[PDB]
Amino acid sequence: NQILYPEVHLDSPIVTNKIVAILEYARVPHAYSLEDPTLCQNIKHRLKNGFSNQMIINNVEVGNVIKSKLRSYPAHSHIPYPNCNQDLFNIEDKESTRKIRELLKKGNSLYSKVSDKVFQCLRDTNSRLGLGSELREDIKEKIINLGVYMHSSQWFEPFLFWFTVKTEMRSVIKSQTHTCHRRRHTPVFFTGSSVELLISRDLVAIISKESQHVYYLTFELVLMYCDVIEGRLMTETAMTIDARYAELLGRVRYMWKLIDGFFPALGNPTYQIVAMLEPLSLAYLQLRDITVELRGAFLNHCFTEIHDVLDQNGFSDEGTYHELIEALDYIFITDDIHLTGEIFSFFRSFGHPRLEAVTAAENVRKYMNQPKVIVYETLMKGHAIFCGIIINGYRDRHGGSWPPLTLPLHAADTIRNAQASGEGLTHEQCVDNWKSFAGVRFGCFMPLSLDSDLTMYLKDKALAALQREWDSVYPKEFLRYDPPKGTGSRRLVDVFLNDSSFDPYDMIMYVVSGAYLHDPEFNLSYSLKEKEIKETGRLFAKMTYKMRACQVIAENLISNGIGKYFKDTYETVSAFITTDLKKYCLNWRYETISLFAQRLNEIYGLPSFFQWLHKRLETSVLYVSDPHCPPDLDAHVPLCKVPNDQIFIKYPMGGIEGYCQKLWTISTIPYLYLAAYESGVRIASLVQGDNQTIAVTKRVPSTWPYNLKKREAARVTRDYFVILRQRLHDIGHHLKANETIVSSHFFVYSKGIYYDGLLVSQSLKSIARCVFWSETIVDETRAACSNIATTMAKSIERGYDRYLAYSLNVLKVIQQILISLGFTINSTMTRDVVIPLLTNNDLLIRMALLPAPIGGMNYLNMSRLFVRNIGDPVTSSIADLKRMILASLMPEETLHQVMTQQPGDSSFLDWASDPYSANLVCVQSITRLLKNITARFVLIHSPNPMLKGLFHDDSKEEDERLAAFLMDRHIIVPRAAHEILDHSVTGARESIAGMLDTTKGLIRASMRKGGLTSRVITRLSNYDYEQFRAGMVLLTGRKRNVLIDKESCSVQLARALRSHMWARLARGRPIYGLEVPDVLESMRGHLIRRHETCVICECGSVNYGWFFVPSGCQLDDISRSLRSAVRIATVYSWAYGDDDSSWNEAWLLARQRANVSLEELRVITPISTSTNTSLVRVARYTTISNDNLSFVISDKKVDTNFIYQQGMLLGLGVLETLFRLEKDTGSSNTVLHLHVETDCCVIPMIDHPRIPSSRKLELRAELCTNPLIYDNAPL
Amino acid sequence: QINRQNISISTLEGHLSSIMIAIPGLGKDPNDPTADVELNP
Amino acid sequence: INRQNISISTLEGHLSSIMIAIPGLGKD
Amino acid sequence: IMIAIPPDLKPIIGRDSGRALAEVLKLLKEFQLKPIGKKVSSAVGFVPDTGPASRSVIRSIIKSSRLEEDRKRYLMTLLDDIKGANDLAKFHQMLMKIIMK
Ligand SMILES: Cn1nc(C(F)(F)F)cc1C(=O)Nc1ccc(S(=O)(=O)N2CCCC[C@H]2CCN2CCOCC2)cc1
Ligand SMILES: [Zn+2]
Ligand SMILES: [Zn+2]
Repeated sequence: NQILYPEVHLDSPIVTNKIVAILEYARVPHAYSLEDPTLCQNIKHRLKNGFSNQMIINNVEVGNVIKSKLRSYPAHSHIPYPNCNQDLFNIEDKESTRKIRELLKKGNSLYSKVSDKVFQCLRDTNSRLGLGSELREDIKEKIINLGVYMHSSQWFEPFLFWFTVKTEMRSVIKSQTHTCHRRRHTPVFFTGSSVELLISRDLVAIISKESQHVYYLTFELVLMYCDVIEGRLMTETAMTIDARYAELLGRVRYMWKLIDGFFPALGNPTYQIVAMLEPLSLAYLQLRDITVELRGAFLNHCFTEIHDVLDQNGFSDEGTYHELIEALDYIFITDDIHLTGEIFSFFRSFGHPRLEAVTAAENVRKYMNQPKVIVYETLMKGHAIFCGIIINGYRDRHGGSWPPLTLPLHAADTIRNAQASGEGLTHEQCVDNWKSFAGVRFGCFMPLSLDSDLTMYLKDKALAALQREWDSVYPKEFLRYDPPKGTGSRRLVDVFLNDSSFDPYDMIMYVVSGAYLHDPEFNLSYSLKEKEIKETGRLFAKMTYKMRACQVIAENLISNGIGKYFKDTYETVSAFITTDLKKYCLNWRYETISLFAQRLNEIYGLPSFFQWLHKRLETSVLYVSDPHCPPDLDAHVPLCKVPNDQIFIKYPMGGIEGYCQKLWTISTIPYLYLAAYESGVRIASLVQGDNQTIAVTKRVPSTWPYNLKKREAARVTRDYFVILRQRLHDIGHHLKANETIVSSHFFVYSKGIYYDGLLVSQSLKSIARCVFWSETIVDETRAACSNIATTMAKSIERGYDRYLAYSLNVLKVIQQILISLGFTINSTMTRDVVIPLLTNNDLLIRMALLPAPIGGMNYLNMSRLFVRNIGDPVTSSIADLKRMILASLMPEETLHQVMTQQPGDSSFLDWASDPYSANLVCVQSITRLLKNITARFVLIHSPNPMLKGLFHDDSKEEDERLAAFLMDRHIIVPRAAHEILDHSVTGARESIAGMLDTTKGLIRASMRKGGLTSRVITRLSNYDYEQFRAGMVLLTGRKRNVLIDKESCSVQLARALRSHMWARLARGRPIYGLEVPDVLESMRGHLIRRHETCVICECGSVNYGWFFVPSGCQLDDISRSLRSAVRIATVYSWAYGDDDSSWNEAWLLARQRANVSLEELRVITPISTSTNTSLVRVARYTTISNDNLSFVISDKKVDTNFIYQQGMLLGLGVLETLFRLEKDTGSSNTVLHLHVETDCCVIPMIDHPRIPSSRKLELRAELCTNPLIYDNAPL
Repeated sequence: QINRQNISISTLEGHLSSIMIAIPGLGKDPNDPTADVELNP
Repeated sequence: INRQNISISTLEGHLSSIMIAIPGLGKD
Repeated sequence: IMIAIPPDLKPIIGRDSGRALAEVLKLLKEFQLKPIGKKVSSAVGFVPDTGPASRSVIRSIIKSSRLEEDRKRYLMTLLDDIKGANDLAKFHQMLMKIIMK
């Protein structure tokens, strides 16, 4: 039970009710002011009655202590969040955080001991690529004094403060909340130089000395402040150490210093000005438009909104507005496009707004109940276009015919002749005489794919208590009456697994029968969302079991059937119209959806099914509930007698976001095409995230002024936008004028904000998220040291500097091991291992520098900086260590130590389920192991009729037996074993078990049930000690290997390593088909300037990649058909390959997969002779040629031994990192040679005919007949 | 003449029969009566 | 027949131009 | 069949009989979409007006332009004194001309 440490990062939405409740229990005076007096008055009346419990008995003492101490500073005051958010970013003290100060100082000294060596190695690596003999000398100083820089920032003191406070709080909570010791003494009000912390079980109290401003916060606020400050520190350091971000540094600094000033005066609404960042960025980017009429278009509305919010908050003056305008001007106006979009990232680095519950429902309640008026003619034209699109969609793939299709009644002879003959038709005839389609009636011709997989239902969600018992989610104290007990669980996966009778065509029939309109239990509820930046913000909805199931089934049907229908001189120009899409789901109506709903009820077979949402909603009341927002009621009444006010939503009509998405998405297009016809221009659409984009095109004469063409595009799109707005207002949806952006150049999407072909990006988005603890159930160093490297590798390719990224990663790893080893809340770290590590130095830094796949604790090898995926994670790290010991960063003993380390104890199955790891003692992932060990039990003990018979008690037995048969031969092959075992039934079980996720709640439930032995609990909680024990023994072991000569190459070294390591199962039999050479070991380069030779190209090397770029001034601007689950059979058969006698076993396992005959399998499989990118700019000016690259080892028609893709990626990487600074491309044109030589990495392969079977094969004696598992009756 | 009258009658009937699928309701069962029973048992 | 035709045509044109009004209550 | 309702006759039947009360009298039927004018400042094309936002965005265009700094201060001075919708729009046209030059 003690294996659940508290959370380490913010995940809940801040709510001003929780802190107010805490303090009102504490009886501490405060200054918050709430809209609804419900909570305050309710808790007041309750405490007046006098009820209490252990938690109150606890939280009264803290309040008494605060009351006692307050008398020292008799001129104090509480400063509410975020009105106080200015001081809590500059808060600092030297005394109250002394331990971690010494810790980080020792870490900095450690780093400084080898910074020079790291720089030496990096410079050697760079020079190897021919990028010169020495880097830009303004870099070496930064690389060496990196620690000094990170210490000389302006956020270091607050970072130390909040980190110490957070770790203290976690320690306290994790120690107390476990019922080991029930008796407890209150914490005492600490003292210091300028601050004085009180850390309760749930609240933090800070009291300065000179200012005497008082602060009260909670666990969530502490977490949020820690995250914010850590991100600011990392980002500011990354901008300081680099040079490219010179003026951006000043800009961001001014933005911080300015907006931080409005907080102590404006208040919470400041987050509106904060949320006004992205639109302002887009408008300032628009300011550079080529059609002078568009300049300032969006800017006008942006400034109007800013003036509005100011004049509303109450700054009635005008000079303040003028100065704010000037400040925003200086902030945003720049001259570098690639930096115009960088302010996009910092948009989240100002915190979060404390959002209530009332003012979130007050918005939707008013936007929903409001009348509308539509135009029948326009609606009918839209419906006509829709029917036509469906007609063409079915006419394709069927020889151009309408066989099971509609039947007109009085349509014109013209349109009737199309159906009579068989050709298609366009939007023209439909919009011309829509009167034709007025009265058609389809006939179902599409089947409901129902047994594809089990993903939708298994995606975890929430639920809602039954309609008659809806007051369960509230705790007992926060109401004016005792609530009832909630028996229905709130876990979709548990409720779906513990069932007894389930069949999908029971839910569909439940809807069709109309029972869902009298089901007396269905309910829907709303809950707030976390990490938002608007007081209104958004919400999300949960509902009851049967209705939720019916909804997801319907969505799967529509998205798996008809949904695929809408997937798709003079030249073309195109503008761009961008608009937001939120607050659109609240504007649909039955009157506008019924036509398409009826048409889908026709072409699916189900009667009156695809309009369930409004039909059920119009008689059901909705409300929003959070455990600290209690409805003002006297006693429990049903869901109907509540007055429609202040938390509830009575009788709505508009939909709910997310639900029936595909329906609206496929129903909106006809209006777009209607407007396109009315304007005589073709269009295309896209939805990316939370805003629709439209591209309107137009044809123009070829030879013409480019500016004139781009003016004509805008001229057309203006009229088009006018017409579209008119039509949408006719139908009911009012596309606002301001909130959309017309542009001639750009449009935003997920990866980045595209602009005229070249993509600008926010490199600093990810750096702000590398932290000191990854997110897991038990904080593990092996997890955090990987969560660091992944974000660094991400932030590299978006623009940052490779060398500085590597150095920062090394510093963070050395500074993380120290915290995990000397300052933590774990209880297993005994002095007898804590001391023998911290006392020595070289051992610690060596363990921190050694790569992970060999046994160390570093997770970012050099070859990863350039390429995306490295070849062989063993030989890569061995070559890395070789380069380190060459550059004299590590002693000589380490190589022999790693080559003669002591092996572990692993199974035969994990060797297959992970085919690359030369396995070592205790190098697994605690969370990823606990996931499977807690999944298998629930997945094996559930009687659900969908997964019957798939999980017998002897699962692992057959698993290991099949794995052993597959593996054990006279020559082992892990790759094919992994592939086949994944593509077999065991792989199906594994994929299902992994796809089924887990959480703390499910783990605790399984524990309470007893699916885990105390022995395993001990083995898990005693884990993190073992990696340290093993690293110590590996780094201190004194052995040798006379065969090792460190000039032997990495592959011929890793072979011996693997063999010696796990020889207990190899018995001397070789291991083949696992290793490839490393990229950064056999790839030299050279920079061909205008009038010089090519040394490394003439001394004997002949093969090389050839890159060329000209002096172009730029960087400014310019019997099988439609297969089913059986597809695994063919790929498995090829994986096994052609083996005469073993064809029997191949056919046997394929039959265990599905019902197929040997002849059918043999004819359906193919046969081979073997039984075995738009992230940079300068790329668009190059000319790759692979002329002299044909010289590969043996030059065969086999997979590229070295990866030519990796070669080209490295070439483009160096060619990019050359021109990172200069704007133009220089005077002359540049050529680049990239030679390789891998003669030391050649494998004298001897391809066997095939490993003969060497074991009596054995399977399940009864082929399974479960429907989901591959079809035992396919044809 | 009579054919013109009948085609106008059919146009009127189609207009009413499509307004009755969106008003909605207001009758015996105008919502979705034409869909076949079901494609599969 | 002519006056009947034109009367039917005007009636069809009348019914081809119609608005739809939606309330804001579920069951009044 | 109905009272003269704008054609001067456009019948309207609500979801039920008595539900058109919200848009029958609010002549006075429904606030329709405002006519998107090329003379009124709208998101489909920028034109100035008497609002301070117009002066601000004009100054912002002048600053973001690739025009020389001496001429920037020149237009600053020549702008501080202007007043009036017509002459504001006129100077706007001249400024568009100069910057596109
Ligand atoms: C009638 N018309 N015209 C236009 C146009 F302007 F383009 F012409 C657009 C529309 C229209 O209504 N679009 C539309 C299309 C879809 C939805 S949504 O509810 O499904 N939802 C909210 C909005 C954004 C999309 C989606 C995100 C929901 N998240 C939930 C969590 O998971 C990931 C998705 C709502 C409205
Ligand atoms: Zn060369
Ligand atoms: Zn080699």
